[PDB]
Amino acid sequence: VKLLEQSGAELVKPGASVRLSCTASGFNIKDTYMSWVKQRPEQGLEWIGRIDPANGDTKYDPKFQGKATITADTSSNTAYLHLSSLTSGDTAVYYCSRGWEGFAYWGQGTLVTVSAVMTQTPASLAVSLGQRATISCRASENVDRYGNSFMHWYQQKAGQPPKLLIYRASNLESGIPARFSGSGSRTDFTLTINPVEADDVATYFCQRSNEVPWTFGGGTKLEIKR
Amino acid sequence: YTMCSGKFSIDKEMAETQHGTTVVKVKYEGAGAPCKVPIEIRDVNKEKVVGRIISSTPFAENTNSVTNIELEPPFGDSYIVIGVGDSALTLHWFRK
Repeated sequence: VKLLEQSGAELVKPGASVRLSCTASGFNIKDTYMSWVKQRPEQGLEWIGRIDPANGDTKYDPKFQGKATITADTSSNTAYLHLSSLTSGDTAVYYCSRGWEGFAYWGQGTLVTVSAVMTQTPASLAVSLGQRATISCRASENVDRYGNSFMHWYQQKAGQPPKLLIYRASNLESGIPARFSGSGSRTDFTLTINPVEADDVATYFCQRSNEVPWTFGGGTKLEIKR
Repeated sequence: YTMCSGKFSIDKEMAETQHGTTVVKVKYEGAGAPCKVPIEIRDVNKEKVVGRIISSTPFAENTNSVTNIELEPPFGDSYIVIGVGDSALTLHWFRK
């Protein structure tokens, strides 16, 4: 459930530095990968990087190198995100997460306000209630590790953290209705919602995690046909 | 306690130790926990049971904790099978 506790909202002036915290409970961070994800208002999910708290190994998306510094304190079971020389471009909600085969655990998100390839298709779609909806993800390279496709699907409803739907291309996450299914291997993956329900209105994202960067797709907004 | 009926996921990359062994970090997804983790190593054909499990009777305490499993796959190609039936997580491993 809500195992990741994030620090409060930040309201800073440009050029400032912040250190966001993510305290875990119910598991030891040493045995996991702790990631940080950026989300600009009304925009997609951006994987910042991940830490292996056992040895302090960090990997970042090329875009965030030089901006973000992820650290971990295994004694207090806390992961940290340091952001330097803050600009209006850094204004976003920052999430911490746990997982490799998809992020099954997310923090509530921390708003940071500075007052101054994965191809997903379509960008948005509308379907009638009770009909089948399909969302596609195409990776520029194969996403296999140990003979398994490291392709995951998420749902994100308005003003909420994303939630894992499908992990390892076709495995249904516990608590997710069987109307959600995932398919594919190699480079082409599909999320199927059948039958579509009114409560399925949200933004869906695909994500690969076989090798760094653990890039999210651009997202697909699902609406019900008027 | 009995064998876990549910599915498993891997929390980190499988790590090869300096002692010719592999460490797997597993998370339980199913029901009936605490339950015993079903884990075995199979040959290239995914038929005969090969290698060995080093950790004593590995357990999944709940669906949030991570179970650290040390195993010793044989040299060459092998398959680490975690869980039961067609729902089981199969991990291809090559030992140099």
